[PDB]
Amino acid sequence: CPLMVKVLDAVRGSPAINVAVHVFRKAADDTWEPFASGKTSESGELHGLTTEEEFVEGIYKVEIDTKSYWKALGASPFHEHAEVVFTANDSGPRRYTIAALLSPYSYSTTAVVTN
Amino acid sequence: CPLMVKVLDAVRGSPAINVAVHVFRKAADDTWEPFASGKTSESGELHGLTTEEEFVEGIYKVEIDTKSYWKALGASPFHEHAEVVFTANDSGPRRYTIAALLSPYSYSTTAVVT
Amino acid sequence: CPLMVKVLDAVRGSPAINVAVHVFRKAADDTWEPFASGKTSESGELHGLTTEEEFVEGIYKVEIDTKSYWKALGASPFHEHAEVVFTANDSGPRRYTIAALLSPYSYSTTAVVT
Amino acid sequence: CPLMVKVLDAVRGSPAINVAVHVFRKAADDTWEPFASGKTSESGELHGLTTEEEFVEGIYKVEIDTKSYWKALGASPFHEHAEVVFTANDSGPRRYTIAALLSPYSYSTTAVVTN
Repeated sequence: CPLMVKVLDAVRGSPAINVAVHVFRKAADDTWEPFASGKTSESGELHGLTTEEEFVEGIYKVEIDTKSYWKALGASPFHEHAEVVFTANDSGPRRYTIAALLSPYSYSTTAVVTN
Repeated sequence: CPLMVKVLDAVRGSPAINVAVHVFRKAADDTWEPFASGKTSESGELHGLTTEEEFVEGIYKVEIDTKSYWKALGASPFHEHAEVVFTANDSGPRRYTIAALLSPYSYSTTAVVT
Repeated sequence: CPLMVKVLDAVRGSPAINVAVHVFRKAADDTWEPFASGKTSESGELHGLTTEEEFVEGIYKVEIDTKSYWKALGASPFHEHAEVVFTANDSGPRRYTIAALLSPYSYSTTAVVT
Repeated sequence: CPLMVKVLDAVRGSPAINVAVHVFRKAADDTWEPFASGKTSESGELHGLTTEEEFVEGIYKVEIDTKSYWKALGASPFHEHAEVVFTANDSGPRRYTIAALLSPYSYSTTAVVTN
């Protein structure tokens, strides 16, 4: 599994469950084409998004929408979207893990490249 | 000033100077229309992007070009930019300050409204 | 002002007002000696904690009392405070700005030196 | 395993390996007594810190020192220490996971309480 995504909720302190996450790859003319997508499991992770064969170097974007989310402590009209754009490079390690921590008016994201 | 941006560098514990920032607004046909852009000052701040009249209601995307910043420092960054999409002025005018904290493999963005 | 503090509330997208902050300095016998304290303003800033002469070289601990802040808003916080320990003025005087971003179950702290 | 600790490196984008992490519990007179400690594994995690029987409600502190760390991209005289103080409550979920993301002049931490 070359690309994994982990989503956490910063106000409830739990995994972000049943959250839709989309992954796009940049096209030649600079369009974003759909690459892979799914919904986070009960541990806030999303596995089997792609395979080693399909995941080649290029520019990818991981998008997470927090609109539906939060009827928890803080709802807001902000409608924040996490947008993580990065370049997959065959030079560094093989496996990537993208983590996103969500709040109503903020979000942080990190990348852990192992193996 | 209704829309300000502030960038901090968590590697050298200083403001992020000369960073390029682009702001887009979502068009009726789902495309992203250029709205405003500029670069941060020596204090890491970017003011005067737009005015009260130009900043209408809508879905905006703020892109901070972190890759160029880290490479010009010798670092090997993971991300192309630090981005965040949000809805603004949905209930009349408000003042926004988007603040970003940067590291080679991580970043966060926060909004302070009015 | 050589030591400033700035706190932001990521839940309501505003500065964190009236937040208590304590600063300690590590004593020769490893105990933590009270150094300065105060509360953030309506802008979420705390200035005038100390002066250039009082702020000597040493290991300081800045504690932001987040629990009291979240409970007074009705939230159920995880942490007692947001804390961070660091070494200061080890190479002559410098100006520090510690900025903190708060959420009920998470927080970050960043330092901007001179 | 009631209390787990995960440490990540924000400049190298990898798990923080062989990092010493200490856990203290607050004593009656407000002293901090040693509770548990160890060194992060090759995946940046630390397991088997304590047991359900030993981990009762109270105020705990998880400390991580970044002094030795970083002969990686950015070394600094800052000598930052992550200090995560929290109260364990038997009301919320049973398992706690404390995550810490380190940088030379900054750090963020989150808590994920499950089950």
